[PDB]
Amino acid sequence: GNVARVVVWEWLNEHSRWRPYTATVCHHIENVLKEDARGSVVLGQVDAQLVPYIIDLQSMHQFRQDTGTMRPVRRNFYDPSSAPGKGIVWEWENDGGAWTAYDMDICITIQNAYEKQHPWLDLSSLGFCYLIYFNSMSQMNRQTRRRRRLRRRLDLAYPLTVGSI
Ligand SMILES: Nc1ncnc2c1ncn2[C@@H]1O[C@H](COP(=O)(O)OP(=O)(O)OP(=O)(O)O)[C@@H](O)[C@H]1O
Repeated sequence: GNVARVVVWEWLNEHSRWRPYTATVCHHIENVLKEDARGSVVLGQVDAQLVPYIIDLQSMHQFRQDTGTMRPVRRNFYDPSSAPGKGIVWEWENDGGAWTAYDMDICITIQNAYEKQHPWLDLSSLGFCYLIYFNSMSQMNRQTRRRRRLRRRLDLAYPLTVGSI
């Protein structure tokens, strides 16, 4: 039998959290992997801001060209009914005015709460002292009460592949 699953490539950050690459980058990574299992993904070819980084598919690590520092990467899978299967992305605004995507597990949970018409979502069970309020469209830190704008966009869907069973 065949089952469909959404591919989300993730890289491990300094806070030990798996961060998603954007859908555009994930399609490029999958295309390189389909050509060669031990290839190198030059992320600068698809996103100028990621010009320092290369994904070494042989070792499954992202490395910075100028420093040699390595970060583990993973070809993760999510359900096709989840946000990345359609291209839905939830993002929060930093002090500088830039928008950052939530970690994929949190993005999926926010979208699931939003479509079930829940007024809010407490992320404390996931290990995050924050509340997402949908009527005001803002995130609030539970301990300090600081608010940040949030938004949803319809970007590109992440790659979707078949798993054989
Ligand atoms: N793919 C990526 N997308 C976005 N930010 C990234 C990516 N890879 C790493 N970063 C971030 O870049 C910053 C610097 O880490 P990087 O892996 O580039 O090099 P480094 O050698 O660890 O840097 P340094 O030791 O000088 O801080 C960190 O905040 C890290 O989370």
